[PDB]
Amino acid sequence: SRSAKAGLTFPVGRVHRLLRRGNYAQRIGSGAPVYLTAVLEYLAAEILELAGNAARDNKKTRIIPRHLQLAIRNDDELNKLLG
Amino acid sequence: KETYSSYIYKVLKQTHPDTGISQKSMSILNSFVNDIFERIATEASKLAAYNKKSTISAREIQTAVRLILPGELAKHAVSEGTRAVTKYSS
Amino acid sequence: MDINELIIGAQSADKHTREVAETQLLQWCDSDASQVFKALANVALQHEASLESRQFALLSLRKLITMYWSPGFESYRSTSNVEIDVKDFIREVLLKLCLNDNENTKIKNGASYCIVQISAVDFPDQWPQLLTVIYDAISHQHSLNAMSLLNEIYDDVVSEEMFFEGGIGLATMEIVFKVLNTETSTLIAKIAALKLLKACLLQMSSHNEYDEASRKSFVSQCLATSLQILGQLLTLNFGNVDVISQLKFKSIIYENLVFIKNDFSRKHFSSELQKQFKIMAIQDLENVTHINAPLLETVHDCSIYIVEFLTSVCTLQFSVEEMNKIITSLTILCQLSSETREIWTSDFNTFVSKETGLAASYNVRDQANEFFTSLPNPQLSLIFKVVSNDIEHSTCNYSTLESLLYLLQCILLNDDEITGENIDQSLQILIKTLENILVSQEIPELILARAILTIPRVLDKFIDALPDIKPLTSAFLAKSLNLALKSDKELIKSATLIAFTYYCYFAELDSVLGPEVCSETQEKVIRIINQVSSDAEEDTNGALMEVLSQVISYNPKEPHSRKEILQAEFHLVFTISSEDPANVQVVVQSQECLEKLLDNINMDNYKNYIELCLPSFINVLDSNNANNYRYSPLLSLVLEFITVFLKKKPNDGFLPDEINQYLFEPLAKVLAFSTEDETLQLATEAFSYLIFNTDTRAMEPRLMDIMKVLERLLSLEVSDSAAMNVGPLVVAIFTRFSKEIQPLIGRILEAVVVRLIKTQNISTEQNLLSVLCFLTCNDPKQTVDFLSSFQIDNTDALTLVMRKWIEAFEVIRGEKRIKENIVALSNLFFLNDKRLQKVVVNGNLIPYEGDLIITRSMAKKMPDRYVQVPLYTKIIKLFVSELSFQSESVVQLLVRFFKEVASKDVSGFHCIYETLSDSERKVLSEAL
Repeated sequence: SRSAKAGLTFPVGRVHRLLRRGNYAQRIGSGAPVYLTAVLEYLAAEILELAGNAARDNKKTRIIPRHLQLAIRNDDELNKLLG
Repeated sequence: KETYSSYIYKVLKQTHPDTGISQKSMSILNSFVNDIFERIATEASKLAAYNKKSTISAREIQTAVRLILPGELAKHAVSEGTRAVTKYSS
Repeated sequence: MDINELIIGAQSADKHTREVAETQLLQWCDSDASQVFKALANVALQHEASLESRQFALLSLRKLITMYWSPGFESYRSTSNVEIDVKDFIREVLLKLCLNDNENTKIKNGASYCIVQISAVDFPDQWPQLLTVIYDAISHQHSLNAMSLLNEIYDDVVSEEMFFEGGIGLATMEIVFKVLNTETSTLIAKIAALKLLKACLLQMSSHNEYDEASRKSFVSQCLATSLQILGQLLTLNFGNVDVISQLKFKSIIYENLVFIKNDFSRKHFSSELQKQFKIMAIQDLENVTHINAPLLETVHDCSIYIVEFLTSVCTLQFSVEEMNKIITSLTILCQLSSETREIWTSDFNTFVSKETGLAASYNVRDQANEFFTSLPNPQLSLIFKVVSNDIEHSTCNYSTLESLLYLLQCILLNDDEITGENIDQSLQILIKTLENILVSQEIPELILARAILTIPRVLDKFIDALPDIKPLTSAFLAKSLNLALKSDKELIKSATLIAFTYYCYFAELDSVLGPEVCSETQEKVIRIINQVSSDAEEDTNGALMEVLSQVISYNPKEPHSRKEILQAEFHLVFTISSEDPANVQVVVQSQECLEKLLDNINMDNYKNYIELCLPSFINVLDSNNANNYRYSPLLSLVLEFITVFLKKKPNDGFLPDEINQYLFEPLAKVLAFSTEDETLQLATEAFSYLIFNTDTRAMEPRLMDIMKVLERLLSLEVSDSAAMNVGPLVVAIFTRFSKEIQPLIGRILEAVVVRLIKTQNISTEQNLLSVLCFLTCNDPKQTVDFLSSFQIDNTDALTLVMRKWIEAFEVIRGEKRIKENIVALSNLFFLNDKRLQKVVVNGNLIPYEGDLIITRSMAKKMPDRYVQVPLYTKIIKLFVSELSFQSESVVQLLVRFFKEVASKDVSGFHCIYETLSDSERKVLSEAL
């Protein structure tokens, strides 16, 4: 996969295929799937970090849905984005 | 094939090596990732139909990430994307 | 003792005592929460107390737990925290109540919910014995509610280490397989185990490391044994002992077989097992429908999963005998229940919402669509013959005809092309059958609505290999429109409008129907929209705009256009949109319909439409004056219509003076007084066009009124979002009043520059740069002098503004603005001002060492850093990157810029070329 080349742990190739088969545009540039993948990875890293912080606040080593929804609500920027 | 479940585990272990994530919480997270993807993708498509262009490139995605992601998410979501497109193509 | 009085007081109907008891209870918790929690737990455990009191005690503990148990709940009041000694008590009481099958279901369910809350906070740190007690009850006491409880808390408590390595995973499967292999187990016991099997399969579906040999094997024997057991269960028969239980049993077996088939590798569920369960699923469809002698809902809930499995194994070849069983069974499951027939007939807005695909409900009617839409061509062709054959024989049976026409609609929605010689014969009989339905006078309402909707699908699917398709399209479309007009059923009227949308998907009605008939169908559709728009509601108004968009798209552009239709189209755009201004889909489509009504407009035609429309707009703007121009959804709509009217100017020069006379004052009042952000954004957009497009001679007397409006927008409590469009407004004022504005440019530009620097809004900085790039194109030298002399925070504006300009260049939108900015930056480059050589802007972003993702929490110790490069260097790199992304016009512009600059090496371009990246030079070599 191209994820290792760009330094990502999300699927660069599959995001490109999702852009293509989604009929979003006639052509998709080579820098588009790599850019969009890094954005998705960042947000998943943000939600996991804040959700994980909630888990450790309760001495839990597991991100159950309560922690996940508790993190987004407390973080206003994510609250606006994801409600 | 893809659900992002396998990769959300990988990202979690870099951020928190000793923390696990529940299946119902990972299903919630995949809803977030997929939703923001289809919100950046459609916005990038509109900017591509706009701009009188036929291609979706970094410019369209960065504009899409900045319109959608509020505040510091847009400023950081862009740093990651740019440093990746820079590490890529090199 | 008191808690009994509070329980009676809180449980009583009268509100006065309910609050007194509740306030007294909460007051008691704030002091001795341990005592209140102990009391509620002693009221729930005591069997001597009435069930109403016992249920309420667990009902209160449900809420008090979230408020006094742990900070982990956002409702924690922090007044007191139940002592650990008391916690060990009620946590014991709850397990005794829930795990004891002899308790009432309300007590078992009441206590179960409390354990779900507590276990999500107390396990495993404070409640180590939870799972040990639950598994003890299931294995030894054979508690049934223990398996129900274990299912609820499974995903929350059991981690991957507990499941695979910890032995909890194997312990549960042994319990599950023991229950299912025990033929004497009751259905409620087998249903509980199958639900618990779904919990285990979810754990095994995804886990942190697939490659682990011990985990990889453990999954194999678990799935292999599951399919072995699930095959045994489907062979069982219980007669009519309890059909509701048996239907739930089949539901959970097929839910598990659709999970094992979809969320696991192809290795674990082989084709020979797919064939075995494919035969069982079709026979359960026959069995499930025959059992249908809340029974119906369970029959339909069960059938969703049986059909959902067939969708998964749809690639397997279906025998002609098995296709008959599927169609015969689906004809009985896909027919509308009497409850839904009443709902659709009474309120056609529910039918339109479901038909448009916007209703939330998902039922067997939708799973049959997913089944028929997923079939491959070798089977899809044979299914159509079965469905088509059933229609011609069921045409006189109105009970099933609507259901069959839906299955035919689902088949024709498949992306594969139906082929085969016999389909030509079946298709012709099908076409004649659909004609008879339309002509039938006694046809029921919902069968006629489905025939109207299925006919577009039949023609679209068989657009090829069908002689005289065009006459059929005209014959069917005319017949369906006539039925809508001469009918009092609004469902048929809306069914025809939706069908009309399908006609325009595959057929160009202007070329099919011809110039005369096409206009006639436009008249007929406009009449139908009027009839249903009176009672249209919810999603109907969104659909009517979509249909009206199609009608507008077919109005002639050639001479002798039907002026009567155009005035009717204008009236509908406002009427449908005015009904529900807040509807987003109607708002966007209303503008699209209005834009395409004015795409090409003459002076005489344009004057007529503004005459009809503008007087309404003036009243709306004036009406909101008493409200201080707050955010009225109608006020936004007219401000968006005014922009479209003003933007889509006619040919032959500027707008008519009447617009200036009548819109100027209402718009000026909106901008002067309104405080809403959205209203000011739209009002400024409309006002900017009004100045830009109107004759200067007729607007000069109003120049003073503009400035009071402009000066009120430049700097005030008006936020950056509110003054989003002040950029174009300043450009418009500068463009048409350049001579009169010369004294005021300095103070206008100074305010714009300050706004640009401070604002972090992408759209606001993009607009405010419209002023600078306009000034730079007009006179690049003058712009620099204004920026060099003006200072912000004790530093020159040039460095701050140029850096903002360079960063904003990466996210500018629109080809017009990209061309404009490329020209503006080019003018600065050619100027080669010494002051522009000392400005340094951010270049490439320096990555930090390692691969860590820099989340915003790490911004303090890992801030983004950029290599400092001279401005001119960053301008050239920016243009090169623009050419690369693109890979008279934008690319044309950048290329001529690279050619003119290269021919003279102006501004040290030769030196910059030497320090560019190798890849950049290759891209730059396209022009050079």
